[PDB]
Amino acid sequence: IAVGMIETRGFPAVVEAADSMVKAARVTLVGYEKIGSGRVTVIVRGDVSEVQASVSAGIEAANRVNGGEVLSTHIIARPHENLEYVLPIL
Amino acid sequence: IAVGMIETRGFPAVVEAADSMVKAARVTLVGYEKIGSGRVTVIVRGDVSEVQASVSAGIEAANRVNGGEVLSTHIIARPHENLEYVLPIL
Amino acid sequence: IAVGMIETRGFPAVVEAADSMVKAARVTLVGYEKIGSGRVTVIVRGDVSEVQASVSAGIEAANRVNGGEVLSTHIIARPHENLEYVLPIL
Amino acid sequence: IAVGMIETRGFPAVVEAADSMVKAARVTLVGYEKIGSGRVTVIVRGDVSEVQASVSAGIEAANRVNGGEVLSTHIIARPHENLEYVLPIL
Amino acid sequence: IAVGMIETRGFPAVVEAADSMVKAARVTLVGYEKIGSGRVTVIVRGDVSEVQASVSAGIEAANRVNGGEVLSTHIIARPHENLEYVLPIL
Amino acid sequence: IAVGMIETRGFPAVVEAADSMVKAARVTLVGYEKIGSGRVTVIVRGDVSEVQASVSAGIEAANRVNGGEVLSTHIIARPHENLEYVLPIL
Repeated sequence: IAVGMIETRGFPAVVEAADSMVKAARVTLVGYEKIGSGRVTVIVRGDVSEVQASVSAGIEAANRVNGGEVLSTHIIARPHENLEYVLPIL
Repeated sequence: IAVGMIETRGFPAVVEAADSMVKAARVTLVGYEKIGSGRVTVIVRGDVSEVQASVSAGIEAANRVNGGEVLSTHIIARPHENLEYVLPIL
Repeated sequence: IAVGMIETRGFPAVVEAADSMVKAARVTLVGYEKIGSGRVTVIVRGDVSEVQASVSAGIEAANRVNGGEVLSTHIIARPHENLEYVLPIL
Repeated sequence: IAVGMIETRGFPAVVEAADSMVKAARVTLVGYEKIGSGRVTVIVRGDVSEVQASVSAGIEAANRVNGGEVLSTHIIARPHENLEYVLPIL
Repeated sequence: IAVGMIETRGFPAVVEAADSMVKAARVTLVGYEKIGSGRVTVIVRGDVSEVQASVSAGIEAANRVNGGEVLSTHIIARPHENLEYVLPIL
Repeated sequence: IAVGMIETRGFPAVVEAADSMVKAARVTLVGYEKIGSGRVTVIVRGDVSEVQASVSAGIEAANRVNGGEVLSTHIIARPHENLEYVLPIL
């Protein structure tokens, strides 16, 4: 199933992105990843058109957070199931 | 229920924010998150108007801490319960 | 067996690299390593010519990720089995 | 009970602060927190006037450490007990 | 027994150093240490002249890795056994 | 008992400091602490005059490590036993 992710610098902005993503389309929040250097990603799963709508809303909400910084965003439509048991996206 | 969060650079300032937030309104401190790079967030839950009063007081106290730096602050009024079992806000 | 790895700055770009690598050749994703400072590597195993095709595709996909940054890439054709029980490449 | 904390950049300077704090007043060292980026805090508890005397001595000792850097210092006199079970200050 | 170590910035370059070290002399890879800030070290043990040959080959291979950076290298010929149970070199 | 500590930037240089300290006086290596940002400390215990001799030798050896950087050094002669059960110096 399709995967969407928004990476911010800072925790409060990632939470806003995570809230705005789930409220914007039929997606479920499945993942929260921390890789250091203040870089934090939230991950959603769903239909690709729904994930597109969630990520769109997630980005513009996280941008408006006080001291919020979006670092990177990305969507994959049909990720290989090999990723699912190696990377924390589910 | 509503969520409020203040992210500082440095530990002592996050503790002051956490103390000033709980003392400023009917909220309960539920979370302390560390994402690296000296970035640390404390999280409170309560009624949105109470969370607004706590966050307001939390910010101006943390700012007055010696070597204190507030990085980002944010309030969500009715976060989706999907966040609660993925992100450490409860 | 041959090992290929792509290191990015940021999580979403590493996931794209990991997806693009597995979809580009007969390789299996075996590893995801985090060393701090936003530096994250995904690792694939397979035949050397297949790993070359995967890494090639992995790099140009990760480069096109919004806010994606490839830091370092490398392929070893017949790594010593001593590495396999010390480093997380399998 | 009152809480005092000194955050340094570097480990040896935090240990000197921790030693100088306990030797300067009736306080007990209860906490050592690491938040990344070389930022490290030691925490003492006691009477507020005692904590003031400890923190005063802690700061000027840590400053004289070779390559020592104090980042932030702070004292709370009667922190809310809500903090005690969320933050590592006891 | 003698210890050799190469520290790189980045994971793929440390793996190349680790592979090139074991393939260059009678040494065994025993250690992989992560200290943050992208700084990563691989450690080999063996005869000092063998460790010298491995480290020599490890360095020039890691240097040729795409985006590879060697930060620090060092050899000790007869380290004290006190180190062995405190530091992860065995 | 007296405590001595040398903090370096990088792992190989901390190991050299740890080896040079134990070989320079009647001290025992007891601790290895990692606080992020490449900052790493080794800690020795012993008589204060012995710790002085070890730290002296530890510093000039770590300085001569290829890419070695000493960040901070410090000695306490009679640290309070309160530190021993809060900080990893024993």
